[PDB]
Amino acid sequence: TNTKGKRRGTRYMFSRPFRKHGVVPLATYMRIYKKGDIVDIKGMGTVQKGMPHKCYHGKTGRVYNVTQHAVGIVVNKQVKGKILAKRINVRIEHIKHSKSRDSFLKRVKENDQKKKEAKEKGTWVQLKRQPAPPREAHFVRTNGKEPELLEPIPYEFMA
Amino acid sequence: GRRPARCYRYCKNKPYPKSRFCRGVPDAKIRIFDLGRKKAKVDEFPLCGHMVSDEYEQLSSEALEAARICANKYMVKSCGKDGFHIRVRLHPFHVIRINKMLSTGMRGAFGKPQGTVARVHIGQVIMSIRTKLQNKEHVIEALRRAKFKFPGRQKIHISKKWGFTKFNADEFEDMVAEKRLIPDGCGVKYIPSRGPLDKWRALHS
Amino acid sequence: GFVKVVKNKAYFKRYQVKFRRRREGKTDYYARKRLVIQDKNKYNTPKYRMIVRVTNRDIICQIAYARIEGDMIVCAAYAHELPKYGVKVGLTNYAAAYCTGLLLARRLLNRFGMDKIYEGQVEVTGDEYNVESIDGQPGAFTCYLDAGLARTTTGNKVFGALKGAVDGGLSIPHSTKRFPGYDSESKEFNAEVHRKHIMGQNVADYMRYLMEEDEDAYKKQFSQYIKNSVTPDMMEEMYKKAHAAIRENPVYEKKPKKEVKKKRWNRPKMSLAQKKDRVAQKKASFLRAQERAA
Amino acid sequence: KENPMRELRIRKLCLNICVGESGDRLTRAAKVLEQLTGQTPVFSKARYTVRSFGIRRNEKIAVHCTVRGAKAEEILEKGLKVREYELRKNNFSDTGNFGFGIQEHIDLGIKYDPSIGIYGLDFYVVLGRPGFSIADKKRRTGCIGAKHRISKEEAMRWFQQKYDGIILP
RNA sequence: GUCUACGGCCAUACCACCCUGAACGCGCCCGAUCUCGUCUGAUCUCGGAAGCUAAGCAGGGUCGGGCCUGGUUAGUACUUGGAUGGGAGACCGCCUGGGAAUACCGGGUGCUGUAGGCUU
RNA sequence: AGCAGAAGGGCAAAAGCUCGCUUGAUCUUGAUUUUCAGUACGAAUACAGACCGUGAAAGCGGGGCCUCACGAUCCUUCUG
RNA sequence: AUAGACAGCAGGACGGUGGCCAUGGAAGUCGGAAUCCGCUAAGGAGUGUGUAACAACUCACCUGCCGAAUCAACUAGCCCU
RNA sequence: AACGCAGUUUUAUCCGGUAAAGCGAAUGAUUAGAGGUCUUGGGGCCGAAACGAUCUCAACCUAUUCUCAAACUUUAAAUGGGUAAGAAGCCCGGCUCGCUGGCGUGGAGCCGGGCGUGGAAUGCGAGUGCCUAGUGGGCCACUUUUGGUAAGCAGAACUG
Ligand SMILES: C/C(=C\[C@H](C)C(=O)C[C@H](O)CC1CC(=O)NC(=O)C1)[C@@H]1OC(=O)/C=C/CC/C=C\C=C\[C@@H]1C
Ligand SMILES: [K+]
Ligand SMILES: [K+]
Ligand SMILES: [K+]
Ligand SMILES: [K+]
Ligand SMILES: [K+]
Ligand SMILES: [K+]
Ligand SMILES: [Mg+2]
Ligand SMILES: [Mg+2]
Ligand SMILES: [Mg+2]
Ligand SMILES: [Mg+2]
Ligand SMILES: [Mg+2]
Ligand SMILES: [Mg+2]
Ligand SMILES: [Mg+2]
Ligand SMILES: [Mg+2]
Ligand SMILES: [Mg+2]
Ligand SMILES: [Mg+2]
Ligand SMILES: [Mg+2]
Ligand SMILES: [Mg+2]
Ligand SMILES: [Mg+2]
Ligand SMILES: [Mg+2]
Ligand SMILES: [Mg+2]
Ligand SMILES: [Mg+2]
Ligand SMILES: [Mg+2]
Ligand SMILES: [Mg+2]
Ligand SMILES: [Mg+2]
Ligand SMILES: [Mg+2]
Ligand SMILES: [Mg+2]
Ligand SMILES: [Mg+2]
Ligand SMILES: [Mg+2]
Ligand SMILES: [Mg+2]
Ligand SMILES: [Mg+2]
Ligand SMILES: [Mg+2]
Repeated sequence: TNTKGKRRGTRYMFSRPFRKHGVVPLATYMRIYKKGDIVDIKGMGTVQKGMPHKCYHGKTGRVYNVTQHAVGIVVNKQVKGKILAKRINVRIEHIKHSKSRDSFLKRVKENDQKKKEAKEKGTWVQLKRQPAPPREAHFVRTNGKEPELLEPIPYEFMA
Repeated sequence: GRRPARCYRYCKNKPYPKSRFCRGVPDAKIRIFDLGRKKAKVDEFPLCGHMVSDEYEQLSSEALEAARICANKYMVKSCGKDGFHIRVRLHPFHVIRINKMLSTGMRGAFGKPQGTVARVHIGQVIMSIRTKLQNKEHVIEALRRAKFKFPGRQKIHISKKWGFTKFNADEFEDMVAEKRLIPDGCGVKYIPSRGPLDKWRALHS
Repeated sequence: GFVKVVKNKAYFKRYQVKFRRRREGKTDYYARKRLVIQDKNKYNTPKYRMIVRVTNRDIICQIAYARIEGDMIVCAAYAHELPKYGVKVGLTNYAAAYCTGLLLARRLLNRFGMDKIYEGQVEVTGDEYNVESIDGQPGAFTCYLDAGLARTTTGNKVFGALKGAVDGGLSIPHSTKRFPGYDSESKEFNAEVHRKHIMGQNVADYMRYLMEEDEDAYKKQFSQYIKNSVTPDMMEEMYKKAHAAIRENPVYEKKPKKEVKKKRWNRPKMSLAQKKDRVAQKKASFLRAQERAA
Repeated sequence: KENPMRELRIRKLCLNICVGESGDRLTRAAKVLEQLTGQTPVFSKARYTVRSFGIRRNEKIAVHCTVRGAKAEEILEKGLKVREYELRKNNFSDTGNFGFGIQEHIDLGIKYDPSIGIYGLDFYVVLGRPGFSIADKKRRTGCIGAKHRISKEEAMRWFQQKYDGIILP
């Protein structure tokens, strides 16, 4: 039976990367977090206050509260056979913006913008993404050069 | 005494080296890993013969010692007491354990150190002999005898490298003439065409 | 050959350099973090700080706020701008610090149209003053002093610039404890002593002190003051006129930009082909050198 | 010819009296060092506890002071006069400094006092060139360039030039 | 072309040794009356402007170390899923997909934001 | 190196050392995390309201750099 | 290996020299290192038997008869121990 | 004439330190030879009255070299974990605040209007409450995996 220690097994998890120790770069604190945005939780061992528990490291949540140094995040946590929406407070050193949400939010603007130009021009711009279709037909020019003949090589005992 | 080697033939446990967590390990049977003329210059012993393991098993320190003695003894008979150089390329670092059962049961069964073995991979070289080309037949025959001290299948392979270096024999002489291989005792030093030009100056001075 | 080379290849492999401005010894990131970082529940509200940097021959006063791409300067005042307002010499004295602090305060409030609304202390007493906001008017500009790597002992010139901005009308939290009038013995602050330092009287007493005993050292210590025909007697009124000039027209007039043809003063980076050729030349000369010698 | 900023000078002179015990001797030793320089010295404690030397940890066993400027120059002259303006070649460190010892302090033109006693002291001279303070300033702290560094030979020559001293092998 | 102040990223920026540096700056530098602090005006604080780029700093150099990046290593090692595959076993091969890391060999050696300055 | 201790993580104008001042180891209501049944205890995180310390100030601090160092009902005892 | 192999049937297997050290004995043949040269078809610083040392036999090497393939090592299938 | 969902992929993005690898990279372990040789010791010799000269062996340093790590690591997979893929969205105008504030600043809330190409694939109708029995000795197989010489042995992970 293992211990119930709050930081058991986080030897490598909360360690700093190689040659990345020391002062926390200040753009970390300059980020702006507002209610409703999506943040990636990643505990950093340099700051021991406002640590997320190890079960929330590598998880993504939604900010619901903002305080002087920390944010309240709603994170989905699977508890045996149920998923709970856990409300955790973590200092902003241990979070960062989820680029996935940022990329999607950009596409919504682009879709909405592209729709306005589709009305003033007739043309139908494709908005929905499509899975990689089967490759269409094409020709392959030999350009005079005959394809190189490949043969399996004899076995060589390299020890 | 020792259990039969069949009880520790397979790499069944994680590596368990002699460390601060594993105290009281008896010293391995094999202590001398290099024998013959270790000092012979790189160019004196170009021919190299290797005994290569064909199984993923454990070789005991006693087994390594017996083969070393067996190969050494024959090479002295066939080439001379200084006509070669033998290096054992396996060091027994894996500690095997024994749960001493002296007339309780399996309670607290974690054993005590018994000896050391060398976990060998398929294709890992077990021992190497470098000598003159005229003594190739003896090096195969000497390594053939040492094969009978080990469990499992072993293969004898005459290396195309020069001696105990990592450079091909057919091009070793050319690289030495072009100063890309400076003889450094037993082996050679590779001269990269980089680094301060002063080093190039000395070499060509 | 006895000592293990500490500066060996593994030493450099594992070496983590500090931040560039820490390596340069310019910024204290421990204090920087506490200075420029805003509370997250204030979002994009800027946190303005007053940068005061006393140099060998100049005083730099700036108002800045932090952004990810870098700090933004909204107002900068320099001590070398004081000759326009009257002060020709002593540009790095406590009196010049007060003027540079006053100049930055008026220059900023003038850019924000707050100068007419907030005047500060027009007449200097050296006492404790704090500008308070007026109801129905925009609130007083609030910034925090950034002393950088300076030691904040009493009488530090960064507090001189702080006094100038405070009297200029900028709301900066502070206490009189670090002004020159503060007495560490009685734990009492003397406003009159502060005013003498602000008006440059300690420099005035110094110049009088030299002229009495050693005229030769007086010329050595104040040669440029003698050149600018400024005397201990006229020092106070010189700064009184300077404060009037600053409060009158604090606007900065950028130096007329004059185009000049591009000129290169430093060597550019050598090309790889040149570097390869240089090594090839060196080797060829080396072989000939042995050829002629042998 | 030579840059005026490459001139060697006395950065400081460090005077140390290691009495080896706390009590009457250290207090009197401080008075010797105080009246030799005019500066109140400071007491150095023992980092270890050595039974052989009879010293315990955190026990004041030595008295030392640092002197600079003209006062350090003139005290140095008294020291070399006692040493007859001659030093062994090995007295010079590889960092361009050198030092010597004085067996009796009254050899330095100091009147002996029965209620004080006679004392020996250690003299260390730290040389330097203008600009060495960049390694000591808080802001924009910099490390001196290789050429500025004073080599052992240039410390020995400076001693021969200034005090026309003698270097013994 | 470049500096100063404040920076963001935090070595492509570090480290060693060297060469060069107009202008302005940054410096070193001179001094201790005042402020302030020291065993020591060295540091720190303050008041300056005789000298110097010697140093710092800046640019450049070096078959330089490091770092960054690419190749090779190598479809190798390892691996998802599959078989009434082989083998006494140890282990191995194949099918289905994924796919590294040294040594070794090339290339690079800070970018940039705000404000102010300098370069007929 | 050190940071009381086991170890692991973290830390260099500091979290180490030395010095100065202090009592944020104080008063109070909730929320949350950890074990989890998602109960309790313990411990912890982020706030809020008082009253304070420190610093020029930003700010930091309601115990120890973080991960352990502890205890229901009934009863007794003390305080308002 | 048709410029004659392999097998078989027969001859030579020499001089320096009993090469050096060592050993009581060591003359190719107890041991350790050197393992070279006129002489041809070849003969060695010897593959073995043998002697206290010799001697002697014998082997590689080469020739006569012969007239088409043959020799050595290794490897892995089934089978066998 | 669809409300929504998923033991699944795709797209985007984040997480990780196992496999492997590495040790001429840190920590720990470990074989050999080579070159330096300042100092440090020994052997030994000249000198021998004194240093002194000189050689060797070690130690020590430098560049190489053999072999390793569950409780080492610069690197670093495969499989895997989280989140997002819109109408609770977007866009425009206005208002409230005792919070915040140089600034109708920042933030939040509220009100009105406008806009459907329902903004990846595939499949499926979902949501929600009450009462509730039995069970709470398990065992086996692939692959991973601990102790043990091993066990039709003891103990885990995953799916069946
Ligand atoms: C252990 C005891 C105090 C505990 C804090 C406590 O609360 C005990 C509790 O009341 C026990 C009850 C609780 C329960 O709900 N009902 C039961 O009736 C018993 C006492 O410790 C001693 O002072 C002496 C200790 C020495 C040993 C001898 C006697 C213990 C006396 C003290 C009763
Ligand atoms: K466990
Ligand atoms: K445990
Ligand atoms: K310079
Ligand atoms: K406060
Ligand atoms: K290692
Ligand atoms: K039950
Ligand atoms: Mg704490
Ligand atoms: Mg096991
Ligand atoms: Mg075998
Ligand atoms: Mg500070
Ligand atoms: Mg005393
Ligand atoms: Mg000075
Ligand atoms: Mg120069
Ligand atoms: Mg390089
Ligand atoms: Mg690469
Ligand atoms: Mg610790
Ligand atoms: Mg501090
Ligand atoms: Mg507990
Ligand atoms: Mg509070
Ligand atoms: Mg605390
Ligand atoms: Mg067969
Ligand atoms: Mg059979
Ligand atoms: Mg792990
Ligand atoms: Mg491994
Ligand atoms: Mg690796
Ligand atoms: Mg039920
Ligand atoms: Mg039930
Ligand atoms: Mg039961
Ligand atoms: Mg059970
Ligand atoms: Mg069973
Ligand atoms: Mg079982
Ligand atoms: Mg059972």
